[PDB]
Amino acid sequence: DVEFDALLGSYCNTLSLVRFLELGLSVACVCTKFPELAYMNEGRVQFEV
Amino acid sequence: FEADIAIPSGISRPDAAALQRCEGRVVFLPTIRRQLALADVAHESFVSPDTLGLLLAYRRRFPAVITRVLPTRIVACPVDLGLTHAGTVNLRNTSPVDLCNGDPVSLVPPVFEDVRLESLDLTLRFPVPLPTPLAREIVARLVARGIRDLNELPDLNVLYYNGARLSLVALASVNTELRSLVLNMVYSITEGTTLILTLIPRLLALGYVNALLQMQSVTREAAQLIHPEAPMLMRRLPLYEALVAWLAHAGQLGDILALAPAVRVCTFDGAAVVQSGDMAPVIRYP
Amino acid sequence: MITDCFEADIAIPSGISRPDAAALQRCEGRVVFLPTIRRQLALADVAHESFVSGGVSPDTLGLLLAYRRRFPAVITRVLPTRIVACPVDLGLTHAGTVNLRNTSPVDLCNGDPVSLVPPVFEGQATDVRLESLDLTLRFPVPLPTPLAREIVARLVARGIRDLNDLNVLYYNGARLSLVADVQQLASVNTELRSLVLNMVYSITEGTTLILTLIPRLLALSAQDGYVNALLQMQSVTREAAQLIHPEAPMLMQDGERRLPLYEALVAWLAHAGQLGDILALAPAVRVCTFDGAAVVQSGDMAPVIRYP
Amino acid sequence: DGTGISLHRQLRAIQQLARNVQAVLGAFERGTADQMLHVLLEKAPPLAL
Amino acid sequence: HQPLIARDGPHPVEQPVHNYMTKVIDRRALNAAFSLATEAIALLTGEAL
Amino acid sequence: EANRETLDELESAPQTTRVRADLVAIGDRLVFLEALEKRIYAATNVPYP
Amino acid sequence: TKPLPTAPMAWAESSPRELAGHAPLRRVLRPPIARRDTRATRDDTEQAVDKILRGARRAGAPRYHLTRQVTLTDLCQPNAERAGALLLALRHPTDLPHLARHRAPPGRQTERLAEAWGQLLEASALRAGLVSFNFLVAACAAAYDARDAAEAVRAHITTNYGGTRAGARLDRFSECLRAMVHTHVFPHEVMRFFGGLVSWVTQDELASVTAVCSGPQEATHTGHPGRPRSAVTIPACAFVDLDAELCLGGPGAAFLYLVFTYRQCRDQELCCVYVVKSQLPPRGLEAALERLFGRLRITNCTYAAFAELGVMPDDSPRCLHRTERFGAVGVPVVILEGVVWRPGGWRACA
Repeated sequence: DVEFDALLGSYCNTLSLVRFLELGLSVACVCTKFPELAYMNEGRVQFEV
Repeated sequence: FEADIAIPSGISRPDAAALQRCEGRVVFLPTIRRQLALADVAHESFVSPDTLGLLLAYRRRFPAVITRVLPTRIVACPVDLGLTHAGTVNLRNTSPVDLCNGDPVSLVPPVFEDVRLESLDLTLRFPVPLPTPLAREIVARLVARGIRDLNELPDLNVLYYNGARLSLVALASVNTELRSLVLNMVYSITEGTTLILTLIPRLLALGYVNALLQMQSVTREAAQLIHPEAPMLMRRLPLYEALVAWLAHAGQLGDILALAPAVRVCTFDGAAVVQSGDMAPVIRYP
Repeated sequence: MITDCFEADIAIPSGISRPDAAALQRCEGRVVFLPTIRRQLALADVAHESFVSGGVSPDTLGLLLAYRRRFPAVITRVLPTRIVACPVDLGLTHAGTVNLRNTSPVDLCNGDPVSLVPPVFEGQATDVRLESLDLTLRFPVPLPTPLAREIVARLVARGIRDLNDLNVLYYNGARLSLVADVQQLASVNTELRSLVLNMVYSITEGTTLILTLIPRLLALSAQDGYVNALLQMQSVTREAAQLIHPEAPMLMQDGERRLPLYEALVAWLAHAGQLGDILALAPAVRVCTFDGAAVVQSGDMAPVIRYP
Repeated sequence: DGTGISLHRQLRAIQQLARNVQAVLGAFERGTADQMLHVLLEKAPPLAL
Repeated sequence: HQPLIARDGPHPVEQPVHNYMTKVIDRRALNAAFSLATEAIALLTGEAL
Repeated sequence: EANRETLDELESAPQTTRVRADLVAIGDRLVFLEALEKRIYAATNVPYP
Repeated sequence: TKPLPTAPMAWAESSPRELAGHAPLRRVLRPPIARRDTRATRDDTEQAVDKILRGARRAGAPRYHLTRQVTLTDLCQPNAERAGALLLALRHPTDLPHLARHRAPPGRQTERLAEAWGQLLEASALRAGLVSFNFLVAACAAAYDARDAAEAVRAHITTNYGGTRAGARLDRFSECLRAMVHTHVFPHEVMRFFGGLVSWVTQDELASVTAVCSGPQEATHTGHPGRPRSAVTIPACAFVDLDAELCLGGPGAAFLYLVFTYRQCRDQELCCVYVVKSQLPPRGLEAALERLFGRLRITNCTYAAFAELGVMPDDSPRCLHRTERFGAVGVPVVILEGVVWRPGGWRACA
């Protein structure tokens, strides 16, 4: 007598890497980066009309 | 280990200088987390409660000594966790009692007399770090004062510690403030000492519990029973369903009025006595 | 590490069928009572066979009394050869964070202390039995402590009824009843003795000054909604003042130099405030989850900080 | 140990980091697009008003 | 494998997740009947020939 | 690598013939739209499930 | 320094898997996440700085908290008592004559503590100070049973402690202690555990005492690197086991406890200091105080008051019984070995 058990194929996934600037939403952002934001206290912007 | 408390924007010059003052004064935070808003710390987060609710609040919340205060955020080190990691944290007195070396320190709600930030539009009250032998008396004296207003004494306004006099008077608000402890301390004894009075005459269990009790209650409780039952007396009374309701209430106040020490003091290369206003080194873990 | 943890090791025996091995790995964070703080033990010393007394199996009310003569340890990792457990009574971890597991049907909140209780509930007495080793295991139940003060309060109070319903609770709107069971009269006498000693010692000469203030209270619970919600529907003082008008002795023996009420409070806390810990065991553990939520639900692990 | 199994269980444990770090770093790009909506919405009144 | 999107406080901090299932094979059979007849057996056998 | 060629992918393409069916485009996707009961199930006693 | 015990030698210098833990972390690879697929001195001062610089090249061991406290030397003497004794701190003394007026039960002398302590300031001159442990044993020596070694403690105190007639302070400080119990201001509410002796620096009238408020005992920087060891010594009148007296021969970690006994009678009041070793939980201790010290419970309503002291972490706790020489007097002293100090609070049992 001969018997046995089998595994058939395993299956993974792939996490999709979403890059933000790919989205159409990247319009609304203007992204400039500080290397150091932390040290800064209140910063500002000036609007003249 | 340390947690961080961000200050919301719009901070004035004296209100930022108000937070510069309370460098090492104790803050209760809800849960240990990295980002943690300053509205969780403030007295708005405690709803205002009286001094029974503040004893209830300090057990569910997590005590944490503020370390250095940055302009952007307030950094605080928790007692239960980040003091097992970081060694020793400087702690500023706000008590009128000077701390000796080796004192287990507990914190007490401010019953006696409150930094308020106006631009952020919130208040802060801080606990009072005074030692645990005084803490179990000063709570008990203010209840003993409170019962006598419910009909005081010539003394009991006076306490001595380290040869120094304390003034518990410094009073009309305080008696209204601590009144809910009084209504629970009066109640817990009265339903306490009426279940005893209704159960010792009920059984006097015959075996050795009978001879052991009344011989030990000889002129201690058996005299005090008939001295009560002189101005007292001896359907179905709900005698057994009330011990459930009594032990649940009496074990509830035992957690409150314990005032467990969160802090011990091992000073090294310093004074054995830390005076008021000064900072004391604080550990609790070996 | 010797001072920080203390990894007490229960050794697993040799002959274990792989189902009974896979049962113990399902017991990752449980509660195990040690008799000593030895670093080398066996499952026979942990299990219910070491728990049974001479000839007589203990009931649930005695099952408390032989918990508090032991050392509660939390299993931290179940190895294939042995079981690693850390006792609570010494010190929990280096960082002080142990994972327990709610076997209860009751969720926990953050900052609730955790008192543990035998399997008192109905449909709950789940003992992992190893048939290849002939060992059952009573893993006790972690609870929030106002349940664990009320559950022990139901078991003592039912025990005094048998010296001559009550078995229904509520907690956060959930109706749960506990197992009604026969009780050993030897064990209930120990709980009965611990009431009478602790209640009488809380009686002082200042208490009769307080008992004069009972007609003040019934005059006051007719005015406050707070005190009217305080006394109860099932109080005794509302009955023992409508039949009883007490009065004090007018002068006291040296009542000026000493404080008659202040000593009554201190004596009351040392005997009646302590009393919930004398019947049950102590809450040496509370819940401080870091970043998840306020509430750890049933069946799910909860981190643990040491707690006086 | 001097075994191959020990060496094999690193490799299973090392490639467990890759499964995480990748799964994490991605959560920041998907994280920004989450803030922007939470930002822009707070800026925006309803048309009907 | 399930991904993350990193949120802010006070929302709890989620971790990468991993899901492993293994399905068991389900087995069946089919049937068909070929039946012959007697005098047909004798022919093919070569007998009645 | 958390990313590999799935072993399932390395087989050569099978042979293909040209078979008749009905490929309907519903929304964005092709579908065989097929009703068997004439092909299979015809002229038997077997119901059509 | 590169020996030939090369198997576990790397493990004691902090290991072999630590280089393996640094192999997948530091040795390999380009990850975090990667892509797809002048004869004697100088060099003596030069090797002095080299003895400093080797400490800067690098940076197991447990942690301590050393405590220093400058304390006058009237009652306690760190000079006579060697390194490794208990130390008990005190409160402030001027709160004593006022708190006796209030906590006293009616019918007792409130003005006894104000005069008994007043004759010790007038006896120690012949301010939260310190009282060491061996000084305290001879004061309560009149209430210990063998009494042969309770008088041996009293023998080396009158002859070796700094101070003129410390035995006159002994019959005064025990009279102070017998004034504590009568005036109801109990001595357990005053005594505070301070650490074990590691070093002390004396001067005129005072000393700078250093101790260990938390941690183990045996590895402290004593101050003298010739003898960096210190063992705990307790005289045999105060040392009380509970494992042999109840046939508890099972091994395990052992705990240490301070225990006070009270005896409230009309002008027959005793004091005793005990140091109990047990394997019992602190919740399961008062039943043992009922068993041995229910004798004074019948005569007394607090009768005992205890406090934790520390833990022997051994599975087999180790004791010794020798007679050390305190100057010229040999006292039977129980030696405890490997004690990890963890303090605690007090307890009342009315």
